Parts: sequence; structure tokens; C-alpha cells
Amino acid sequence: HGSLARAGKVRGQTPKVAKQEKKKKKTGRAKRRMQYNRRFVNVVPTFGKKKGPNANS
Amino acid sequence: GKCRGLRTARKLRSHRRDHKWHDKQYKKAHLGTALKANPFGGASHAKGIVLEKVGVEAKQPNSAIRKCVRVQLIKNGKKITAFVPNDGCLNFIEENDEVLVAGFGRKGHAVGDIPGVRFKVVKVANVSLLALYKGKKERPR
Amino acid sequence: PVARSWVCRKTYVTPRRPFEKSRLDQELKLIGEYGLRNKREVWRVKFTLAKIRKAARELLTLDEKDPRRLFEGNALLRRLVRIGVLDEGKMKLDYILGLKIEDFLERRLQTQVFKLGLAKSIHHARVLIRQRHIRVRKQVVNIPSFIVRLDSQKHIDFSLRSPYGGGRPGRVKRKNAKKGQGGAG
Amino acid sequence: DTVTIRTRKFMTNRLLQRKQMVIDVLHPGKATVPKTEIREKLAKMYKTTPDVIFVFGFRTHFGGGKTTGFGMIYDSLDYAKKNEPKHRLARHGLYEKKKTSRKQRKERKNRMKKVRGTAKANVGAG
RNA sequence: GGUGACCACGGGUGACGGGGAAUCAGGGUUCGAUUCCGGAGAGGGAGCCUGAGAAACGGCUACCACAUCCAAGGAAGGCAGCAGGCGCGCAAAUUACCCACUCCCGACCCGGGGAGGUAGUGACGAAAAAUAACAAUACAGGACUCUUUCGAGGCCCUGUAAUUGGAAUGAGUCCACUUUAAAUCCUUCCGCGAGGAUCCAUUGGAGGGCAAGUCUGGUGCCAGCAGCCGCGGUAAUUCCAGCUCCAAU
Ligand SMILES: [Mg+2]
Ligand SMILES: [Mg+2]
Ligand SMILES: [Mg+2]
Ligand SMILES: [Mg+2]
Ligand SMILES: [Mg+2]
Ligand SMILES: [Mg+2]
Ligand SMILES: [Mg+2]
Ligand SMILES: [Mg+2]
Ligand SMILES: [Mg+2]
Ligand SMILES: [Mg+2]
Repeated sequence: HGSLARAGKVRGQTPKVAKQEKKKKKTGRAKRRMQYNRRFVNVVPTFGKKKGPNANS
Repeated sequence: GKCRGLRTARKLRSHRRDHKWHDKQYKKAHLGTALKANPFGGASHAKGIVLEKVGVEAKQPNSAIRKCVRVQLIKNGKKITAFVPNDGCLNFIEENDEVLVAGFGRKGHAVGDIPGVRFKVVKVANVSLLALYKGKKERPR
Repeated sequence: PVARSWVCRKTYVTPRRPFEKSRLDQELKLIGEYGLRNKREVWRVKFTLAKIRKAARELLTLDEKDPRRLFEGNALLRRLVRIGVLDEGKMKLDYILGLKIEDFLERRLQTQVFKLGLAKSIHHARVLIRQRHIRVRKQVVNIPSFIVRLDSQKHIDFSLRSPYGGGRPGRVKRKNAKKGQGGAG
Repeated sequence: DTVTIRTRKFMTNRLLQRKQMVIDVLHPGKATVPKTEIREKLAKMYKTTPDVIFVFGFRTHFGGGKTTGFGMIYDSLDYAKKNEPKHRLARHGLYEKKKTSRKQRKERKNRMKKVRGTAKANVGAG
């Protein structure tokens, strides 16, 4: 059985959005500098019960 | 226990020999059957013609219709169901269109739901679903 | 049939337990601590050291006073002092084992650019070396990860043919000079 | 002004009727050297005229401070048009070869078997 | 008479044999059609000449199996040499240039060599390795010093921005040279060639195994996801989207 009408229902009706543009992200070896720097030497503040590197506030 | 002796290199070899036709993973590989049975004649992928589009009903705990393709392989003329992966891609594939069907990753096991479907479609008229469902390469005409 | 070479073999090994965290959190330090190109570049040095340590360990199974141990040992030790890792004639083998990555990093060219003032921040070094600014001895060196022979430490110096060092100010200063002569004057 | 052509590994090849050595050309920021200049500057060197000096090899290496290579010297042009290979004489206008070009030869010489021995037809050729 | 469970004899192989390969705590396990050695076959067999030397296929003799031209009497066919095409196929290069290197045959220093080298194609694969750096600001901070703290001196720092700023370089392009055989390619260098809106890094992921958001839209047991565990039935940490992050890069 089964109606094959519903193939691509969801991509179909999800309202598309623009992908924006700001920063051409730094790459290669500078990326990795920015990386270490931003979670090793720099901030390393008074601990706030573990981190959340991509978490919310 | 084991035979353990010093001129017992054979009773041992010949012991550890036959007590592999009780392994499962070798009796696929070394017997014959596999090469004889799998429509994919020992071959990673294979080409075949889309003869119709068929929805399959998933295994109870997860209700849904899976959206696969009855294929007939060129080399054998052996038929197949292949689940066309990723959303709304069955919409792309039309009848009688030449598809490159690869496995599922379980090598013979059917994957998860999709009861009794080993194969997944990859290409369609020398394109690749990954390019179509991203909208990079369009349908040929 | 043809002429040609083959004998191409990898310089590295990827880790098994593919992302431990602990392992990542070490191997990142190393990349920043010394301005490394990439992650692989660690597991280059990681793979090279593991050779040495297994070469050494190969010898520690042999009985002493045995023609190989003595020969291969000296040869191997010399090769390390030669590049400036074991010191002064530490040269008796067991010691090799007690030795870590930090070392074959500290003796890369890149590090020994700012270690000898020259650069000004670790990444200058890797730029400066690529930019064909610095030389060794007489050859102008392009490569960051050239392990520097201990002998050839004092001969790292600003190239004779580069802007700082002397001769031909680079095209940026040549253009903003010609803006003052041609554009302004 | 700044070239300074220093040689290495000179051998007096009695039996090829020659003198032969590694040319070591220094050169600063100025780029390579051409083989004409090097011949004339290696001529007054050993005092044999430029005519009788043949140079190939020349391979520069980073920085452009230095370029190695091989050059060499016969005791007369008469011998050089004898011991030396074609390419090095043809390098400068003294001895050139035919331009039939390989597949013209082959297409011809696989005929002239078809014909028997009537020279007229073999001369017919292509 | 000879051989046999110390397994013969029979059958099979996705079997040309070695030298090695990737795997690998020690021991194995599978692969080795793969350039080096050894064997075999030139559609298939058989027989043949000729030859020291061949049962020789860039010989021929039939047959079988293939196939070309035709004036219908007859004639010429062998890529498992190199190129190329067709078919097969998941699955693989140019009707390229040349004897300059290594070597070989000749009567021979002199010709020829698709043996061979050189270009082209070429994410089969391996090595190195750009995709930015730095000063001053504006700040955003945090070990000396100073301050009860708030503040400040500042040797330390680092975050984003202004790019404020010039310096440095290569990817390109292209005078010139080398190379080579002639190139090409590489190495050398004159001359031009970086302010992002550029000279623009992607692929998978983001519940766990497993490094990474109960961030925000939409759907609502559908579509769909999910190697396994699973999610989806009206706030989905799981679908389709957006923004952020992570891994290698
Ligand atoms: Mg068979
Ligand atoms: Mg054939
Ligand atoms: Mg034969
Ligand atoms: Mg025969
Ligand atoms: Mg042939
Ligand atoms: Mg392939
Ligand atoms: Mg060839
Ligand atoms: Mg690679
Ligand atoms: Mg780039
Ligand atoms: Mg996970």
C-alpha cells in the first residue's frame, strides 16, 4: 500500500532563509592558533561549573 | 582438553581447520554461496534499471513509508529493492533511468527499519543523489 | 619495466581511539605552543619518535658487548646529539627512552627562528621561513619543519638577498616609495 | 663583475682527446647565466678560444646564489666534430640534421618493402 | 607389481609459481594477476618447415573456432608489440614526441628499436606544504607593582573590532635565462601582481558509542531520521531549516 505523493513533503514546505555573509573564516594554521588561543591561554577564567563551548548562556 | 603433544602438529592443524566450518563469518567468505547468491556478484556497487517505485512499510515500532526502487541489475538480470536515501529524492528518480546502487553498510543485513532491503541508490543517470538533493547538478535532459 | 623509484612510505600514523579529548587536549597545546601547520604535523613527530624508541627498545633486548648494540647504538645516539636532543655525551641508549615530543619540535627551524630573536612571535617564524627570508649557512630555506643540526644553529640568519638583511626593498615598500616619487613628486 | 666561475674535478682525458670538469658558477641576484657567456668566460680561462668548449647540465638551486653543471674542452674543433654528440654541436650553428620527422620515415620504410627491387619505385618513395 | 587414511585416489580454486605486502604487544591472517626472479600462451588444438638455438605465431597447414576484399573465377584475417576502438563492464591514459640516456642486433663508431626515454591524461597512491603576519590604537581581559576595595603604573598579556597603519610574501601573469633533443616541467629572475565585498576550504557531524548547543524557525508516527542503540504522535537537545561549534582538515 502507501501513497508516494508525500515524497518531499517537508523540504517542500519549510520556508527557506538566506545564509547571510560576514566573515571569510580564517583557515589552515591561523584557525588552529585562534582555536588554542580562545580555549587555552586567554580566557581560562574563574571556573563556572564546567564550560559549554557551543552551549548557551 | 587439548592434545598438547610434540608430534601433534597435524592433529592440531587439522583440528583448527574443520572447526572453522562452524565459524559463521568464514562460511560466508570461503564456501561459495555468497558469490553465488548476492546479486552484487562480489562487487562493491552495481548498475541497474529502475523498473518501478515502491513504498515499503517500516518495522512495527516505527511507522512510516520508506520509498524504494525495484531495480533489475544489468550483469545478472537479478532484481532488487533499493531504498532511495534522503528526503524527497524518490521524487527525482523516474522509471527506466539507470541507477548505481551501492550496499547499506551491513553487507547483507537489512538496515534498521526497511525490512529486507540491502541496497541503497547512489547515482541516477550519471548524476549522484548527493548532488541533486543539494541542488548542485540538475537533472539531465 | 621502466626506470623510476617506488619505496614511498608514510611519515605518520593516525590515532586509534579517534577522539579521546585528553589526546586532543594535549595535541592542541603542541600546535599553539609552537605554531604548527595542522594536527598531522604532530603525529609526524609522534610517528618519528616511536621509530627511535622502538629502535632503541630493539637493542635493549640484546646482550651487551654484542657487535650490533655497540655499533647501531652509537650511530643512533650520535644522530640525536647531532640534531641537539641528547646532550654532552649522554650517549648510553637507555636514556633515549626517557624523551618526549617537545624535543623534536624544539629543534625544528620554526622554533629556532624566534628562539634566536630573529622572528618576533612564533608565526612570523613559519611565515618568514616560507617567505624565503631566512637562510641557513648559504641555502635559503623554505621549510618550517627542517630539524636543525646542532652545528648549524649559529648560521641561521636573515638572507643576503631579502629586504631585512639587505637589498631590494620588497614590492610593497617599492610601490609606496614610487607613490611618493611618481604620484606625489 | 660578480660571476666567478670556479671548476671542480678536472680530468685530462687523453683517450677522448679532452679536458673535462664540473663548472661551478656563482651568481648573486642576477639570474642564471647563459651558456654563451660561460663559454667565452671559460675560454680566456684556459686559453682555448670559445669555439672548443661544450656545456650542458647547468642546474641552479635555492636562493639563486649558485649553479652547478658540466662543461668540457677538445684540443681541436676537428676532434669535437667527432668525439662530441650531435645535440651539442647543433646547440650552436655548426651541425644540423634532417627534418623528416619519425612517422614520415616509418610510413615510408614500411613501404619500399611492398615494392620489390625496382629502384625507380623505391625512389618513388613518399 | 606401485600408492593409501603420516589421508592416496577422486572433486574443487575468485590458483600462472617464487622473491614480497598490509596488517600487525609475541604467534598468525589474508594478499601477492604488481616492474625483480622462475614458469606458461599467443582464439584452440595439432602438425609442421625453417633454424645452434623454436615445435617459433609481427611464418605457415589444415581443421575447428573467428573474421576482410570480390570482377562470384577467387583472394587476403590474427593487438595476450605500442597507440586507438568496440563489448563487457562498479572499475582504468594520447592514433602525442624521440633515439639524447640503458642496452641489443647487425657486415656495424654510421640504422633501427612503441625494447626504452620524454611529454599528455591521471584525489591508484606517498613527501613537502600557502590559504596570512606584525606594530600602534580602540578596547576585551588576566600573573608583578600599587590600591581596604573602587582605581592606577606597567614590565606580562590575549579577545574582538578600526583596518589605523604600512611592511612581507607567495597563487597568478610574464620580460629574460636554464632545461632538454625541442620543448615542457622543475630550479633563476627582470616587470606587473592582497585591505575582503578579497586571490573566498569542505564534509560529516553536533543525544551515545564519540569531540560538538534541552540555541532559534518549520513539520507533527508524515515527511522523515537513525551502521547499533533510537527519535518523529503540537515547546524534536533526533525530522526539514537558521545561527554557533567540532574533526579532521
Ligand atoms: Mg569457475
Ligand atoms: Mg584475442
Ligand atoms: Mg611458444
Ligand atoms: Mg603455434
Ligand atoms: Mg600481434
Ligand atoms: Mg580505479
Ligand atoms: Mg613507453
Ligand atoms: Mg597524498
Ligand atoms: Mg585557498
Ligand atoms: Mg553521536
